[PDB]
Amino acid sequence: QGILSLALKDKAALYSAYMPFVKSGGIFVPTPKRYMLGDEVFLLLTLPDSSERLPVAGKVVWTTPNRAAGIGVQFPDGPEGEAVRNKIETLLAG
Repeated sequence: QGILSLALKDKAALYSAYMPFVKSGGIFVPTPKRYMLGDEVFLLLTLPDSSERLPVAGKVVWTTPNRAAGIGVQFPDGPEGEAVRNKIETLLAG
């Protein structure tokens, strides 16, 4: 249930969150909620320095019972997933 929010203040935050090694792209999301592997998560994602919030229809791929409690969210395959992927990558390009 519910929206899971992620707002990333800067490129360092992005860089640490981003899980490039995930097929389709993925992201680490802090949360103390309790999720199970293969759940569907609705992610609203804010990118450093954007004025837009990016809805992501993600899947739980990893749980983490510094470094905070949360979840590894895999990007959906397809256009919508690629779009996200590309905005990140483009931000981190360099």
